[PDB]
Amino acid sequence: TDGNAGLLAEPQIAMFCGRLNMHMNVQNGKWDSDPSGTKTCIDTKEGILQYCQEVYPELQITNVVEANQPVTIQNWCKRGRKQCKTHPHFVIPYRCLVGEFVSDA
Repeated sequence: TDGNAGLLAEPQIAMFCGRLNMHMNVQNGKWDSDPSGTKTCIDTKEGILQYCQEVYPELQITNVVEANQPVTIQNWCKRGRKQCKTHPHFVIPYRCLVGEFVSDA
């Protein structure tokens, strides 16, 4: 039965102003557009953390950081996940960092 956790992609978000935010589909490794069909680029770190939590509600995301590598992404969409174009844009995505909760006195 021996495992391969690496078959799951890392949770991350990517932004390009003028288009809906993208995020990594953990299960299939593809970049998908915004689940609500409405969210566009975010200009605060706190907003990006909130967005990670919205897209990955069960992952215990507690922090975010820019990824090491720039990434090319196709299929950016407008509101409603409409007028999706194959035109590529490269951006630096943000990794959604899973937190390990511990107890305090």
